[PDB]
Amino acid sequence: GSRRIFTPHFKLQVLESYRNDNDCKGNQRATARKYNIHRRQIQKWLQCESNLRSSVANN
DNA sequence: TGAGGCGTCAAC
DNA sequence: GTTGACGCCTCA
Repeated sequence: GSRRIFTPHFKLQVLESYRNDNDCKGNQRATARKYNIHRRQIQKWLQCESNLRSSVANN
């Protein structure tokens, strides 16, 4: 239904939290819940997180 | 019973 | 055309 405006920094913020936040680190549902987003997007961004990095032009 | 992975469609 | 949103199957 929706397509909100997701920034790579946010995506990477999700992914970064997802990867280090003691609250979601290692879990996709928890990060999506904490960030109030879908858990398919974390998984999908992962399918291109490397691309997210070059997209934000940092790290 | 609860968590992780992939595909297709409409809006961006 | 690609990305945000949604479901079914399998493992411990």
